[PDB]
Amino acid sequence: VQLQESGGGLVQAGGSLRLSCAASGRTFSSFVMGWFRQAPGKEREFVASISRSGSVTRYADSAKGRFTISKDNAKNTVSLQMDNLNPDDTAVYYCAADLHRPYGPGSQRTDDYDTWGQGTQVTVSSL
Amino acid sequence: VVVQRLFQVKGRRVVRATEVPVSWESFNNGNCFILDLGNNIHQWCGSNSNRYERLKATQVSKGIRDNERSGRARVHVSEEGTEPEAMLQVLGPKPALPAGTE
Repeated sequence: VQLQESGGGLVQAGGSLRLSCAASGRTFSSFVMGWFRQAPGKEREFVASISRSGSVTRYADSAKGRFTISKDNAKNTVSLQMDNLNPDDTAVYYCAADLHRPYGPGSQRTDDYDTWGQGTQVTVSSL
Repeated sequence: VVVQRLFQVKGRRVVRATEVPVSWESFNNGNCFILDLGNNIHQWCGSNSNRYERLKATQVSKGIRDNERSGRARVHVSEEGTEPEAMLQVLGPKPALPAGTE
């Protein structure tokens, strides 16, 4: 119902960041969650998703081997651990929820996600 | 506004899809129900619904999507115990459900 992210910031190339999103408010059950990113001046693009129970995950091509999505079902939180970042990973990162999907991880389509956080900025330098 | 409507799918030799009020008060465990939320179509079948009702439910959901939404709507199948959050956001918490009738 309510999503709030945290953990972004400025990081050196090759560095790591851990984003987290808090699910608060009226929730009646578990639901699908995913992470998207909006590069400066571009559109939102799929990064990773995770199923209601946290048992199944799905990753975009650019995220394979580098990022890990997880969730803590007790706290109602999902996290995106981002390792070995490079400058074109610079974006606002949004956690989104697909409240309609009964099973499986999220799809890679933005329009399947109806609930969105406010986003956390992620800048990857080049020094 | 996006549509919100609920269809009771009930029968055996003859299965009918009847529009009923959008409420858990319309549900029972022996029929299937289609909660049409416009961009999302929820196909829910009671634990005691029969094969004719389940097949009719699948036909009704695809009919709404393909013929009333230009093919551009997701059909989501759930069963008792797997209802998705958006269904509970519309109807409220699930209560006990009565048995269906002949």
